[PDB]
Amino acid sequence: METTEEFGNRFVAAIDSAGLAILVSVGHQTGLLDTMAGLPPATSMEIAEAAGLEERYVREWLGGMTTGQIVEYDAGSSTYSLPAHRAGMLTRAAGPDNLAVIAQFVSLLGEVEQKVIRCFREGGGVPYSEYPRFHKLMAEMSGMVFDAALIDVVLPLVDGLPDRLRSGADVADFGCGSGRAVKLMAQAFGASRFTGIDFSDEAVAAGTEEAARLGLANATFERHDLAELDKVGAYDVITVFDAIHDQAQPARVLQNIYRALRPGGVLLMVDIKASSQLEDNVGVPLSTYLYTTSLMHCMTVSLALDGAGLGTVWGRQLATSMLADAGFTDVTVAEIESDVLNNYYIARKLEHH
Amino acid sequence: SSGLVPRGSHMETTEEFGNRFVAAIDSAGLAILVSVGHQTGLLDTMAGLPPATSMEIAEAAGLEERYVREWLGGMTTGQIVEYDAGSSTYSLPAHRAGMLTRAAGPDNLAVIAQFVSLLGEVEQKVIRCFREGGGVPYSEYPRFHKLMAEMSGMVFDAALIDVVLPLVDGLPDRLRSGADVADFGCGSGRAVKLMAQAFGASRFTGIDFSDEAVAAGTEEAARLGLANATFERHDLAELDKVGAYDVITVFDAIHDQAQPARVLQNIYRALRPGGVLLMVDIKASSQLEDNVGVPLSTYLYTTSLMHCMTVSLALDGAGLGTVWGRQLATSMLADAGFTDVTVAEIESDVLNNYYIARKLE
Ligand SMILES: Nc1ncnc2c1ncn2[C@@H]1O[C@H](C[C@@H](N)CC[C@H](N)C(=O)O)[C@@H](O)[C@H]1O
Ligand SMILES: Nc1ncnc2c1ncn2[C@@H]1O[C@H](C[C@@H](N)CC[C@H](N)C(=O)O)[C@@H](O)[C@H]1O
Repeated sequence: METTEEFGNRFVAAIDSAGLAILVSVGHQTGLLDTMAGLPPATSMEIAEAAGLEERYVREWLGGMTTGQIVEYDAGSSTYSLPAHRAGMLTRAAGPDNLAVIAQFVSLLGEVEQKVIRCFREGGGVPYSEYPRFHKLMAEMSGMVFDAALIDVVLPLVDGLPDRLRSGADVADFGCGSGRAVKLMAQAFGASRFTGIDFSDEAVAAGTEEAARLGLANATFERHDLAELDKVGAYDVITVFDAIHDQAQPARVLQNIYRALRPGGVLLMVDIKASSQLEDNVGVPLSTYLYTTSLMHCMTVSLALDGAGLGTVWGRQLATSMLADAGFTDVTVAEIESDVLNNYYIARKLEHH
Repeated sequence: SSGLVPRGSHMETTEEFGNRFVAAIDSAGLAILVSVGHQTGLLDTMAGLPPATSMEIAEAAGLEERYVREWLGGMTTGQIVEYDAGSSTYSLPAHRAGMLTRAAGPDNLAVIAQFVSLLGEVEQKVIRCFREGGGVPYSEYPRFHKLMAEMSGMVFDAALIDVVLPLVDGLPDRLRSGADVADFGCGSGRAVKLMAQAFGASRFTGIDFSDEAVAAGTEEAARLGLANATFERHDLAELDKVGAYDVITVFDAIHDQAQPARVLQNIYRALRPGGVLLMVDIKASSQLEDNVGVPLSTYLYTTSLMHCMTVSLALDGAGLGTVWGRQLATSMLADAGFTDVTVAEIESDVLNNYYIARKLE
């Protein structure tokens, strides 16, 4: 059993780690981690000169980074270094493997703590519009992942899908945001016809503009509320990348996806890998982060519209049964070894007319 | 590490760092959940319940069940709350409730957990200062200052009268007989209230640069009938006090001054010959290498960067920061004219050194 002293030490260490996460976030947004990755052991003043930043701020940052045992400090020379084995997963050189990106979510969630606490008392939720910086960062992260992996890694999970897209299909991306997924697919698959759907006017406008700029005649964008969608047998392929669990009306959205698919069509839904049973998530890395992100964003945004409030950790078992309730009788869950965060749900609609 | 060379310590691998950093992200989330549990009274509620459902916990706390459920999820994966899948019941083990609830007094670690969101709220402002210099003004931190008073208040209620004041040989006797006492950088006036209640024969003045702290203290005095407690608004860097006080106390105010050396000079001047300064400030070394590995060090450098240092730099100040340290504190006491200085420590407050500085008679 854990003692009072052991727990006290463990929680104090958690306090220090929360602080360290904020320092890493600052080091990412300032460019200090990138700067340090390109330098030999250097003084605070040297690092600040190289970074283009105020030395007094750099100095205090380095101090916490050193007590956190990320940055290494030699008292003899007053020099600091970022060892290469840490630098690799904390810098922009790593693209979407840059773990420092995730650290930014600590402040983003902290910014809404007081609003979220109020909802414990008064109900409702914090509206979607309160989180613009959070949404911008999420779109940037998904963008980088799509650039790295959508065409060559993700779509080939679905047996026969690349050939289907090469031959030419009608494809829709539901909750398309920026339109990065639509743009990449429209470039890779000239014979296919792609529609991004989103309820954000700004998203739709942006996608349309980006298509026009690239001369992508096969990429179009439409504003719809996915819960009110009207489309019957329009698409061979529907993709949904993290756009179900935040929904006000997830069951209706899923039913509308089923209805929008042609007989013989396929849904690729990408969403968060977790169990619907709490006990299974204990001890899995990032579980606490996922429940916290849920409480403070994904769940509360849905509850702000009197929605379902399924949350980020809605989990595989519930996702699978909700796909069944939507009409899908053929559902497979794929995983990629290097992706611990997402499940890839492949739901096929029967060919019967 | 090839396996071919003896090394003084474990060389951490890319993988192992990955796992450590991910666990830090989880720990940050857990801190936020504990902060939320403190502010909602959920930790307190659970501490006087047997194992219970999400619905039962919500009912007992008077809160929305859907929020409590998601909270309980994260508290369980963070291994604070325990979940029994057989009965769908949650419980807060007593050994943990003993340091996460108001009833634990000065051992309630849920209080410091509130810092994460508070520093999170200013992160973007602080990042701007890395590029543009200056700092984030003190007025950007209204809630963070309530945290500060909650934290200091735990130590004051537990230790001020019976442990702290007795650290100065003969001070309690002097106070019982009657002395003139000032608390510089007083805040809400918790310490002044406790002293004036304990020592009816002594006169106590709280001084702070906030008019509503001053009027808070002043109201609370008339409301409690403490005629021997008063409060005055001044900036500590510009005072006309000369031989006004037998005793001056300063609790965690020196290191965030714009002009700390000037403030210490003013304290020296304000003391009568043979008087005493009790300066309580953060326990740490002025040498970075000494702080590596000490619990709460990263927390201290982080709060410094994002509050204590930046508020001083906002005023074109010294920016000594939270971790200014024992060596610099002692030399700055020397510079200000204090030739007799001892550093004490107490069990009820791991975060602070108690500097006792005497002015020659
Ligand atoms: N009810 C809705 N109807 C249409 N779009 C919605 C609805 N609810 C949320 N959204 C959009 O769904 C997207 C949710 C995003 N998290 C997914 C964005 C995108 N697929 C990505 O991977 O970056 C946002 O662009 C929202 O504007
Ligand atoms: N230059 C100044 N003049 C007057 N007060 C100041 C000055 N600089 C900082 N402060 C005050 O210093 C106090 C610093 C607090 N950390 C301590 C409050 C209180 N002594 C406590 O232990 O809770 C705040 O109440 C500020 O209002």
